Amino acid sequence: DNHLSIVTLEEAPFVIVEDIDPLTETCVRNTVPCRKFVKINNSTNEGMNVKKCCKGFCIDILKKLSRTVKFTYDLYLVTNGKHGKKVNNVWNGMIGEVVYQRAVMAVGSLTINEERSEVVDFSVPFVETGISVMVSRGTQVTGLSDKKFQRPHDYSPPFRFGTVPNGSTERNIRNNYPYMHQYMTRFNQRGVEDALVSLKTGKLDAFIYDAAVLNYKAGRDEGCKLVTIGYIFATTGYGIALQKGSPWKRQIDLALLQFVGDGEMEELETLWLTGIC
Amino acid sequence: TRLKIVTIHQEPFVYVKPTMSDGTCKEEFTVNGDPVKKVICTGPNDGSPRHTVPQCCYGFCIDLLIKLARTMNFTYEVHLVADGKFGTQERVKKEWNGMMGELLSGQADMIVAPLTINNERAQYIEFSKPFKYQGLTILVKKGTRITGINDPRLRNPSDKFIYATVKQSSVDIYFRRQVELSTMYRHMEKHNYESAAEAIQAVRDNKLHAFIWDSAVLEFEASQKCDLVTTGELFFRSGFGIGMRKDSPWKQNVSLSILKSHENGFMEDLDKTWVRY
Ligand SMILES: Cc1cc(C)c2c(O)cc(C(=O)O)nc2c1
Ligand SMILES: N[C@@H](CCC(=O)O)C(=O)O
Repeated sequence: DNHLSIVTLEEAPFVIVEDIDPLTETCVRNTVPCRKFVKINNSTNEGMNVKKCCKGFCIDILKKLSRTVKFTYDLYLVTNGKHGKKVNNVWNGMIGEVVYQRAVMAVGSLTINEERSEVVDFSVPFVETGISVMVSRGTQVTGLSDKKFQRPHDYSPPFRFGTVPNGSTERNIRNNYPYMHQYMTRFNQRGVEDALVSLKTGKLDAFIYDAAVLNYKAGRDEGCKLVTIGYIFATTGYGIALQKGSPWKRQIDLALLQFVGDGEMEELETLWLTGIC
Repeated sequence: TRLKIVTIHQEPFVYVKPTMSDGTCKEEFTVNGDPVKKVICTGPNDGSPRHTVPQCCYGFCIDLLIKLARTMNFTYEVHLVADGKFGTQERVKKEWNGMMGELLSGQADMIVAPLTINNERAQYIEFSKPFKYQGLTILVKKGTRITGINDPRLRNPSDKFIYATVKQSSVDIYFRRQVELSTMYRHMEKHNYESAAEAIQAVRDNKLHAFIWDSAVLEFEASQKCDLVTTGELFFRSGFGIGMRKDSPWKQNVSLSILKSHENGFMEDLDKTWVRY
């Protein structure tokens, strides 16, 4: 069967979620239907699927893949975690949906790394990313590997920096720099928006996060005060996650590379990711 | 059971130098105090008789090979591609030349070189996840401001600002392929040079104002410091990957080892060693 369950996650400008027109219940323009399971209350796990509309860089990717690889899909937004974390030996988030066969593929701002690749297959990367550092213009740091992060109690006063927990960035820091990691927990941010506010108002000195998102955000910061250092550490990409041994992986890879070869990836990047700063 | 590794002379990924009089490689040191690791690579020196000789190979890709071989416990021997090409498909039953042809024929078991990942090649061979991002940029005399591929002096060309690439190079071929680059292509066509070296002096000699070429090579050429400089955002991005045949038993581990190396800073160390100036 070629009608596929596909999971995604909101993260602008890669995946943007909009409310559907109540009078039509049809997604229009450059959007596609995507549903989200929403609980009725906090007593039980009873819920309903809500019909929404999704668009963005990764959604344009999905629509193109749908056409050249020839499949249809039922796209849903993950509600069990976010991108993917292994918790008590069980993967949650988009990665978990694929691992546990709830979704044939995961499409979104999903970072390829080694531990994920052990449990899912990734397509070729289709957006460059890795780990960057955002600061207010003026602040001097070199990148993740900087000693100002590695030994934060060297340097006076102590540098204030954090990430959004539970994604590939925290996973990388936890593995590579144990001291830096336990020091950052104090500055964990609930989300990118909170972090950007914390930076602009001097509550934070640096925000360590996915490069593709930080670059996009720097590109449209009001007043162009927020900038990314240098640079990217641990360069990898966003990839489409597929179940291990998936029959779809080969055509998906070939189609993505076709898009590169026909100039379409370059076009999509300038379309969705262009900054004014 | 030594894996036959094929590579190509392409600085700063692979330097190729003659052996000394005793047939050994000159002991040298990197920008940090580290000894340069060198391997003997056999291959042609210079219509030509292609007489094969032991030569010294080193650089980014050689450091990578050494790490991979250690990590995955394989032995290897390195040779330079006999026809000196990366690999395209040509006829007179179409047949791949260059490293692509050697890999497919069994003359090599793995391609370790800055081999651009693309659709045409991926139909035939397996690429690893990228060990290095690839893109084009622009080389100009210091003081010249070009924004990137979308700069009005490129989009709307005149003889007041002359830009070009190398005739029949991979870049030339790519540009001819895109209809949206047509107007840009007719300008370049009239000015393309015979070799990169002939394009670059022309930039030094104010005979050509902008040279469009591989980004890694252009930063390297610019690293002389500095009548020349690179400008603008990178464009037409892809990656360089290790190439292997479809049924290689090493392919998943090669990819995982490359992700591991990006994630633990090994690849940044290589960047610092060979591509940071
Ligand atoms: C670092 C570098 C530089 C150049 C100029 C390349 C090229 O022309 C082709 C290819 C190719 O066909 O793979 N790779 C290159 C890699
Ligand atoms: N893209 C990341 C989420 C953000 C981050 O942790 O940098 C991931 O797939 O986990």
